[PDB]
Amino acid sequence: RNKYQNARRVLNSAETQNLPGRESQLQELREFFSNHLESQTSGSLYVSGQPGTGKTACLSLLLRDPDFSKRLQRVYINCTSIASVGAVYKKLCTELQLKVSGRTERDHLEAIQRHLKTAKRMLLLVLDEIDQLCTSRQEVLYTIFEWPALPGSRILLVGIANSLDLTDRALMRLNARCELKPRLMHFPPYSKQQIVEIFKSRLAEAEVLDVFPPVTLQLLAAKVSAISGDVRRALDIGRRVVEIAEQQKRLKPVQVTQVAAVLNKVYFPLQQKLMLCTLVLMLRNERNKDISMGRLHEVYRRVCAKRNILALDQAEFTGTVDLVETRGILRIMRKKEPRLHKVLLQWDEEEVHAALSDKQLIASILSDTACL
Amino acid sequence: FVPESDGYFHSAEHEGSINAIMEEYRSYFPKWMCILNEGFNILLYGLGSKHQLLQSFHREVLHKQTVLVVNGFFPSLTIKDMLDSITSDILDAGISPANPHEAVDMIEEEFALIPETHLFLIVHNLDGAMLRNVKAQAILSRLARIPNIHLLASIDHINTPLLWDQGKLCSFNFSWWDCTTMLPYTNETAFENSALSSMRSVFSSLTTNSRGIYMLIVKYQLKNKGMPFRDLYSSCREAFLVSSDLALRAQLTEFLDHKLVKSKREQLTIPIDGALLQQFLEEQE
Amino acid sequence: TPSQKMKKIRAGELSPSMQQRTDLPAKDSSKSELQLAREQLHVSVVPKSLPCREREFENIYAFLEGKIQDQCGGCMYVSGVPGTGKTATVTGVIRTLQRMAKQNELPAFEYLEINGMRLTEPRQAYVQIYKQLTGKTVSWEQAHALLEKRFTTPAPRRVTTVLLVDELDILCNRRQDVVYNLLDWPTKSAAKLVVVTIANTMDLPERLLMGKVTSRLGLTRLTFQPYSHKQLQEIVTARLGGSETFKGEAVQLVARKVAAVSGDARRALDICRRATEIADTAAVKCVTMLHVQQALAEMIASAKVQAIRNCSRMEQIFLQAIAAEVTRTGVEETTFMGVYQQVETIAAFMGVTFPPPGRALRLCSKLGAERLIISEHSRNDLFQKILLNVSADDIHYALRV
Amino acid sequence: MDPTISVSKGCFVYKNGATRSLLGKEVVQQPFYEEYRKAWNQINDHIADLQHRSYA
DNA sequence: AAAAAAAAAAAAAAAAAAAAAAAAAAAAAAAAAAA
DNA sequence: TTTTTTTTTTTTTTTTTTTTTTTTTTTTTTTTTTT
Ligand SMILES: Nc1ncnc2c1ncn2[C@@H]1O[C@H](COP(=O)(O)OP(=O)(O)OP(=O)(O)O)[C@@H](O)[C@H]1O
Ligand SMILES: Nc1ncnc2c1ncn2[C@@H]1O[C@H](COP(=O)(O)OP(=O)(O)OP(=O)(O)O)[C@@H](O)[C@H]1O
Ligand SMILES: [Mg+2]
Ligand SMILES: [Mg+2]
Repeated sequence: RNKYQNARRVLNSAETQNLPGRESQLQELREFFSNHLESQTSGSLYVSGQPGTGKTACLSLLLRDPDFSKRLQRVYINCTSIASVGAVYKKLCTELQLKVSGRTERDHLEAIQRHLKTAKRMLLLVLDEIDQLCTSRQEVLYTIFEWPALPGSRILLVGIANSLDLTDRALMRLNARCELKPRLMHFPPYSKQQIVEIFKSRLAEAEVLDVFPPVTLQLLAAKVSAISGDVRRALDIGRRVVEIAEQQKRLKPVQVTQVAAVLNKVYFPLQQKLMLCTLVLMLRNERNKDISMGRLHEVYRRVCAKRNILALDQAEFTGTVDLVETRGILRIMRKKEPRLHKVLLQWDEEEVHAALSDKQLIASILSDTACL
Repeated sequence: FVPESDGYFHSAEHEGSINAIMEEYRSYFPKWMCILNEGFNILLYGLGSKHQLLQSFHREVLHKQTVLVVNGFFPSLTIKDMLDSITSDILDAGISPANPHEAVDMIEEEFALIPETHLFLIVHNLDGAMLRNVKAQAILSRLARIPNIHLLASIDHINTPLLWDQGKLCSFNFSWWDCTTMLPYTNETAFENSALSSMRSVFSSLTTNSRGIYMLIVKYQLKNKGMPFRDLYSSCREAFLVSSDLALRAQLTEFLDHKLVKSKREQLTIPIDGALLQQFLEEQE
Repeated sequence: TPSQKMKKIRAGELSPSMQQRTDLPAKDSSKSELQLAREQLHVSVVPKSLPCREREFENIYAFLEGKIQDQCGGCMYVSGVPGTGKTATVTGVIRTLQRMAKQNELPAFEYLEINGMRLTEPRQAYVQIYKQLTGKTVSWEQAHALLEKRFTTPAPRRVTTVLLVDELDILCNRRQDVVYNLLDWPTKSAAKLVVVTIANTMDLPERLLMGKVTSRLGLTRLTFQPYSHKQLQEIVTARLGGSETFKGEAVQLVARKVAAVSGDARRALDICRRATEIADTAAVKCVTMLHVQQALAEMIASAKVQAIRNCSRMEQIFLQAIAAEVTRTGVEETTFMGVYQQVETIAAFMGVTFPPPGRALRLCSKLGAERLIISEHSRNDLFQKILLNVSADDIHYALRV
Repeated sequence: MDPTISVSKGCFVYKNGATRSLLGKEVVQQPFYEEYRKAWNQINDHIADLQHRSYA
């Protein structure tokens, strides 16, 4: 209806047509495809980058290119959609309309190898999230990456993953032959100005540019480009700002204080208080940080008996420490008996002092060394 | 070769000669077929790579018989793969049983039904990386004992007959041949079984706050010539380089993944000497 | 034949009926006021408007109404300790939205719901999502294929679908393909799928989910804080209504002694029901404070002193001697041989004779059955390790006092 | 480096008519192979006779 | 040249999840019963 | 000759067992001090 819901709709965090931040990468991928078409030679490629950097959007924009649609056969396979690692031959046979005798994976592999031996168009096999094919033996991934070396085969394949060195770590044997090792292409994370241009393209797509002045965009991009650099978190904070401001103001452009509050937002019971204070006291006074549940419960009971508050038994104390584990202050290493579970504090002590906010009780518990 | 025990207690023209050597070993092939006819097996124990000689034997002589070439220098073959290969591809009998000696029992009972169907078995590097246990050599000795199956093999490791006892050596009816070529091990050492620049290349891929965390680690290691987790967390929270503890833990786990920080018990050392860390810190300023 | 009945069950054509009572249930007019309070204080009786969760209701309602009206799809993650009104508030939001959709104030939508702990595998989420669309029970491979053909292909007029996923931590495994599939389908423009994910831990996306799954999960999150003593009293006095059956200080005691431990609402609504059951058998019509005190002593149990006091004489000598061996050696884990030496010392002091080490092993197994001590299998006699599960001061509180 | 060596497979089958007397007629019909076979069959039957007579 | 002890690295349990093998149940073709 | 019934095999699906990973703890070897 109004500009706020239009902005919240148009940010959308979904598949697009224009990619302003990826211009050299798309030209490089087009040059790779055109140079391997014009020589009619096969070539592997492994593109990588941080999650949210523009890989799947680029290679979905290029699998709708009409000239590459006419010159070669495009195949897209997402690799979390397979029931097992060896089912990628079945999925590729289903995507290429091959006729198999069936009911063994080796016959699907033979059908793909016969389909690569003869040809009429070049094959483009894009395997997205290729880290899901990695196993112990890696017969599947080494079988797939050897298809450019197959005689007469014309498949040029692209593997997309998040790991910068997956072809070096999990494909060590491909370095032994220069015919086989894939050309690498890193997708670097977005800077400040690239995220600014992505916002200014997505807002000019529906002419809703007046909601964001440039200063708040250059603050939000300055934080998100420094934290992770992906555009999904940038568009998520940019959508959350507008959906908070619509709740707040119901045409007012979003202020710097609103995006600052949302950015610092993104980037207790009594017995849990008494448990956290005794854990801080036991870690401060003792250099052995291997605290068991029974050894913590014994100090907790004396601290409670000093303040004349009725203490829980071991059975309620275990559930209390389990509820403090959910907040992220602790990590409980599990053992064979519940008395022997190991509590590990995962905050520094000043965060606990600021989170409990009961310094009159905290200073009283930390000064009582004698109950340990 | 008669070794002395006192050493243990006190502690071009070449290509033409190699071609003449290879022709001389190429002359042995009818005698090898005559030897394989009488139930013996061929074993080669020369210095260099004998891959090309066995490939030339399979090409020039055994161009019409059933042949199972087994690359034992492959770092990822299993004896189950070779047994399934025999059972499914030669005999069309499906996948072999999961216990390998029962699979060799079924291979013997099936090959006893079909005489005059010889299976030649060419195992490059019989002492290969996954055939060096007692079980795979027991399987291969039980396979070579079959009169239909004829075996050729190569050995390169010097400690190879330590895993053959007298029963395996009686099943392996070997005829030993000194096929010493001087060819280098190109294929056999190519596999997986046999840094400042990488640090810079993975450092260019990190974001700004990741670079700042790593510069804090570098500055601490250069000042003290392994830093604790609490000092790193305090220095990260001071410069606002992290939001909480768990993001720093995930970032340091990512640092362990790309081989930049080594964790010890939290001690976080960089496995790089101090002068290169000083030149690297001058590179970032 | 039952096989045709099961083929009808997989097709979803026969309703899974349950047996009906032969006798008609009791009428509401026969119930006492204590009985009406006991059936209103049940935890299965949810109110139509939940007290003290108005802000979280507004947040989830604005989120889901915006994602329905924009026809875009996205994701959310709400979290909090159990008993804090997460699933009740989410289903209240979705019931309000369905009431708006039936009155044509909102576009109509589909509501699928699963639970991570009602599944035997994480892969059965594909079976249970597809079962709520068609009614058919299929394998998870065919259900995954049909859900991908539903969500990835554009087909007007696709209706908006809202998928609530309780217990998200059970759907995680090592491979994380089910949670990646459920959070990846909103990113496609052909799928108007809005995913709401409920779990307990606040830091689940960073602890055990991967980087791309945490990227797809977003940052639009909500946390349900535990109930304070004011809110947890307001809930119970809302459940009681205008009745005068509970005293005002009794509900305050329940809220003050439950909110200090967990903040659970089920704990307070069960302790008040137990207090009502205590007041029923005392032949009174009001639930005064000492009924609540007896119920608080019963529900928040501490019955290790009662076990040590009712142990036999040789069991109590054994329990004194394990603590004596802990005091002597310093370490907490004791072998059986030093315990038996201290046993014979304490029995010689006390004037009794002790059983031989075989019957002492029987005593150790009997105490380890109650988990008063932690002990091994008795195949390694005289060298098995004996932890003391109860504290050493409870033994001296039970055997002296 | 060759097409025969693969990076994925370890075993390679060259089945030629396999179902479920190795040399040719040029050497078997030669007299030296016939006399060798006859002498070996005599000596092997004699050693088998001696071993059975020792074990009986 | 040889002994020891504080810490680091190889290994040893173990425990938790997954790959694969077995077992069973459902579906496609086969062979007999029968109209 | 043509429709229906029952068998056998094959295929798919589920369950159990073995293997692999992954975390924690122990044991062996190393580096550095002492004789
Ligand atoms: N350069 C860009 N310009 C505009 N929008 C973009 C750009 N890059 C990405 N996006 C949008 O942000 C989202 C990022 O998803 P994308 O397909 O890039 O994931 P990805 O990089 O493959 O991450 P992962 O590997 O974790 O799946 C997409 O929905 C896309 O529409
Ligand atoms: N604010 C409230 N007002 C009234 N009743 C409540 C309130 N919060 C919870 N309850 C009652 O307590 C019970 C809580 O169950 P609920 O489904 O809310 O658990 P949850 O908060 O989703 O946590 P989990 O499912 O992890 O245990 C419900 O049956 C409800 O009747
Ligand atoms: Mg992607
Ligand atoms: Mg719930």
